[PDB]
Amino acid sequence: MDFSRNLYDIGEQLDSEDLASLKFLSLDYIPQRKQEPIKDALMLFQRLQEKRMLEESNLSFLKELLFRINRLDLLITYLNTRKEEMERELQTPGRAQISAYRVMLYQISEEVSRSELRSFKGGLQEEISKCKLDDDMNLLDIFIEMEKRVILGEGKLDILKRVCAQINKSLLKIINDYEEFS
Amino acid sequence: MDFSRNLYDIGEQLDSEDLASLKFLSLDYIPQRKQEPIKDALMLFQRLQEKRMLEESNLSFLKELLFRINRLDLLITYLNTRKEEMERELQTPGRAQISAYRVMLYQISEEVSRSELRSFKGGLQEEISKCKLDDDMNLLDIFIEMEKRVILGEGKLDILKRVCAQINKSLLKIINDYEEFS
Amino acid sequence: MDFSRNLYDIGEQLDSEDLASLKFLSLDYIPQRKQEPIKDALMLFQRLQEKRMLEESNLSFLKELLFRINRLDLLITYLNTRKEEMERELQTPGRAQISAYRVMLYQISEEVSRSELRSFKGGLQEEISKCKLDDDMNLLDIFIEMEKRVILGEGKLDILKRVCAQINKSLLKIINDYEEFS
Amino acid sequence: MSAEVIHQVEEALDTDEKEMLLFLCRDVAIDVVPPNVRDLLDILRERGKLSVGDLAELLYRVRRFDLLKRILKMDRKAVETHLLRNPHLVSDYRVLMAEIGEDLDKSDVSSLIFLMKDYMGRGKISKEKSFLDLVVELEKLNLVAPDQLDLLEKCLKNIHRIDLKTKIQKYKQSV
Amino acid sequence: SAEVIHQVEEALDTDEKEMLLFLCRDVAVPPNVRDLLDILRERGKLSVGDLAELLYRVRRFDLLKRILKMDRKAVETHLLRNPHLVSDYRVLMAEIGEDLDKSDVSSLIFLMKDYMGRGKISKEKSFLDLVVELEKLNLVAPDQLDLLEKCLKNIHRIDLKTKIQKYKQSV
Amino acid sequence: MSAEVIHQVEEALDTDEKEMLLFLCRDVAIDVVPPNVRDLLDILRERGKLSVGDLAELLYRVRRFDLLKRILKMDRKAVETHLLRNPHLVSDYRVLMAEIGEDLDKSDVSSLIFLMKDYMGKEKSFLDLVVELEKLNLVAPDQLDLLEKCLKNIHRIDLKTKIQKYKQSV
Amino acid sequence: MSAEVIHQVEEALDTDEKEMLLFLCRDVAIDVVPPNVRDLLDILRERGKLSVGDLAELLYRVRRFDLLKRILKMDRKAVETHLLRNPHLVSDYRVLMAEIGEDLDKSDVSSLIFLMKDYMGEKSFLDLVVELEKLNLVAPDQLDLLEKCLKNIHRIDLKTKIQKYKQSVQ
Repeated sequence: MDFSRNLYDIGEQLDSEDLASLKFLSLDYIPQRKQEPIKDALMLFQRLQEKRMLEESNLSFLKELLFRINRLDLLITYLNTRKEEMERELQTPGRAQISAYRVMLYQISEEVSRSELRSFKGGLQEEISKCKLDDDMNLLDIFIEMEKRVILGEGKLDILKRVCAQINKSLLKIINDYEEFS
Repeated sequence: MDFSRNLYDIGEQLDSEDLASLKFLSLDYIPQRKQEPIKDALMLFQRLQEKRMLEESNLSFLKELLFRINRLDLLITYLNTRKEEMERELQTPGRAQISAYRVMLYQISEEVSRSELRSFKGGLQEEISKCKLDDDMNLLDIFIEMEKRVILGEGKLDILKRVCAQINKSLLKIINDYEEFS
Repeated sequence: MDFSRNLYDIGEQLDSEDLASLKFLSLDYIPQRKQEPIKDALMLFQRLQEKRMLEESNLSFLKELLFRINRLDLLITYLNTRKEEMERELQTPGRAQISAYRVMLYQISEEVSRSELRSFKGGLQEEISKCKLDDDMNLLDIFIEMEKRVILGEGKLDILKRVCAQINKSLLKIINDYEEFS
Repeated sequence: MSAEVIHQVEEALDTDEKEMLLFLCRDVAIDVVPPNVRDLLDILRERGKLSVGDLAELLYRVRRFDLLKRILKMDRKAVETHLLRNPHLVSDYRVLMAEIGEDLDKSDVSSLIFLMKDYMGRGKISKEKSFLDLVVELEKLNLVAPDQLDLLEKCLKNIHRIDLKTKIQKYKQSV
Repeated sequence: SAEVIHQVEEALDTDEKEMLLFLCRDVAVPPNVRDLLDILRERGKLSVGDLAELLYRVRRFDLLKRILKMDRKAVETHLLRNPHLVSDYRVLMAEIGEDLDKSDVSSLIFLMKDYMGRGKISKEKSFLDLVVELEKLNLVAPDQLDLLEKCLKNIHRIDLKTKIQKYKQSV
Repeated sequence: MSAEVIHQVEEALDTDEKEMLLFLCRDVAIDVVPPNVRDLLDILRERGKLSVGDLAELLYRVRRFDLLKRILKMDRKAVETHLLRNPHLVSDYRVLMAEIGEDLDKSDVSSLIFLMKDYMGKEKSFLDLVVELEKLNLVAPDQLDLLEKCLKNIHRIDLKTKIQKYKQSV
Repeated sequence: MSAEVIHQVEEALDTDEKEMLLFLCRDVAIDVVPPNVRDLLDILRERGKLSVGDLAELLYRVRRFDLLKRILKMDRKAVETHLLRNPHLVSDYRVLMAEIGEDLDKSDVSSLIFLMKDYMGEKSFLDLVVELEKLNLVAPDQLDLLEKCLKNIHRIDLKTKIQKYKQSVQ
């Protein structure tokens, strides 16, 4: 049962924030009902196993997930995979099992500080109810809510661009790169 | 109940910063998932008891931990052990239950002021996003993050040398001493 | 609730420096864990009430502390107590609950200028890290740290004399008086 | 009286004003304990004591007139006239307590809970509580009453604050 | 056989069983899964091509490959030819239910209480319970969805409204 | 003595007061453990041990004078005189334990359970802790050495004073 | 002893206590599984293996000294002497299993369930133990699988306990 032991070791090195990010990045293959009570890496791994995206012979999805959160030490220690191999694998078209849209959203999310978050919340006061603008909400919560009310999606980006333009412009660079990639 | 009372007295004499230093120093024997929900020394002692690295008849690891953080009054009061005994015991090979690399990291971290910390964060803008470069972070958090992204392993130190060369050179002396130890 | 009102009135007049001095003076009666979150006089009064060292029947401790911190106006206003009464009570053996070690240490702390503090820090920068030797740090914090590293205590005072002899002798005179008292 | 407008009002209010609203209607819903805003409004609707006038009065009390303007298209003048021409849903004692709670900072709650520490316990006051919570706890001891505000008067005088004492005396003279 | 049936009945989930019962309600309840499978074998058509589609409807590819020794290709081909077993109406209902949290169903049971008794709905119920209650009230059918669409719009879930519109356009 | 009065009393109280009341009434109903406070009150009514004065005493133990003023139309002085006259159902030991539990914050009870983990084995409360200690036949209204010693060790001297005063009363 | 005695015992026991008792008497309930704890007690009494000494043994095993003092008026010394002298009703295997179950937490047991779902394929630890016994994967002579599982989850104190017990039994 070494596979289960390896999975447990991998899961034991995750805090709350990494678990939240992983949960967010799996919205494309996990329904909200199956995701509401998830509070540990083991439960998420079981959920992925239920859809047969994770097994001994199939580790690509886990590798991509761990790569996207930059936890390279976990990749190298247990999965015996280096950065170059993952970069080459993701460079190959058809190997991408996660939309670059979500990846771009997550990367943008990582580039906001608390003051920038407050400025973003203040800017989006007009179009969003204060109930969804709770001070406890993070960027990912706002993104999930906006996607829920279909005010922001794959083709709906103009409000996002306008709001993000105030804080920074490299965000516009990332958005333009993603658009050109499509 | 004298043993538990002595442990409680020992725990009663530590601030938050000492608890953070202990949590950082015990990362090898304690995974992150258990590390996160710890806000007092008692829970940490419970975990160590669970792993049987500390008991009534075994107190070596606790003495080592207390000595490594430069707290001798507790040693002489609630353990009746001075600096000479601990140093002589540490002289014995195989009794250094803490890898010297962690000790060196802690010592280096202990010799940086606020301005030096700001300079370090400014200099680490090369391969690290500014999100981890916010003023909230301390040096130990920077070490943890760098260790996460396989840029500061036990054998990977040149980046650390390059960044530290911009503040002080005696740090290079410390690193050279650590290397000579290996 | 007249007694509590009087206690609140007494605590109102205290400032940041007075609060810090009081926090230092109660080291043997308040361990670090309870000491750290203290940021007002009311919390200190509550903690003292916990150990039954301040109440309606016994008020000697508060008078002793106020006399030590040289707040005579508060003593004569909110306690109806004179300096002569305090001196008479302190003359009686066993009435004082503050070690003369701490008393003389505080008295020395009150007799240091900025230049003298800088000279002390320069003289004792070899054995102490610069982070604890920050310019904002006063003599009390340095004394606390020295007590932590068992380099300063009742049985060891030579280092203190050697450092203090570089500026003034009356401080060494007080040290000799304390030595001859015990 | 649709539940749709009820949900709209509930979502449009922060948690800060939720507790104030629960406190303001404590007397009317006194035989049962209301857990949150939605359940309390449901209970009022079931009891039949909830109407558009009651909701408008409560919104005026919490001072969120813009919500009435956007939803009910009603200004503060209309609700003021309605309150003048109709019995008050909320006692003046409750609104006085709420205004006093709003008119203070966290720098005073610590002093107040210290002053009345004799009556209460360490565990009860250990957690952070608002002024209205302390008022409710005092009421549970029957030490403060709408017709009996002497202890609160003395406590307010003890903190070197007299404008609130003048307000209390004004309410007493209003009796 | 029988061992495969035992594994299937023991490897499912209570909420999964509830979803299965809701889906099989369209064909036209047995509290246990085993009795329902016996009924399907006896009266209905318990074909492999149908059970595979039924399990694929609930995203259980692990049991699909483990037990049937078949991948998603067979069920994909079966769906491409014809979805004989289930209806797209039930599929859309289950998909909508899968995307709601506790707050969503709480708001739904609060709002729909306008013309439903408190004891009729009771509490601690899933979206399938709301759907079957509305069916009992007989105002929700694969052709009439305007009231449901409006109620969904009220709770500010417009992506699901677009999904409803897309389903209505398809059929 | 209406059952509706009982229901109103149950409605007025919250979960914490219900827990304290259950702890207080645990001793008399030693034969039957009531999972619910309503069941406890029904049992007391059936046994006949619940009366107007008994209810007033029980409510006063929880420090809820609002119900007495409103429902029972009584003050603290009349019930105080009645208790000075009528024998009390609860022992002074139970109310002392409740008072001690009132004055301990959730932080220090963790320290106490950490100390006492040697003699036993999770959101524990002080009342639950003393119930567990009673179950192991360690703390009784007669002997209180363990609690006093542990309280002294954790720098809580006022509770030691209270326990000593109670003992001197006996 | 009498019917009222066992009735009071059933009344005073807790659901967790009843479950642990049912698990513990599984070895002696080999002939038939009793659906009820009181049914099990009646069967044991009618089987002749149940006596005052046996009842005291069971109560000590479930750590209910309060009932023994209140009901049977006995001390821990008496039951210790009876255990030392009279033959032990149940193996220490069950005792060790129960003690281990007293320490594992919900997160711990969930992690263990995830670990051991590989060989197999809400449930408590004791339920997992009885499942493993049903599959005949663990027996009072074989513990290497359980030892390895406990080692993998960084709970080494239980490993030390198990090794000490295995040394003691042989």
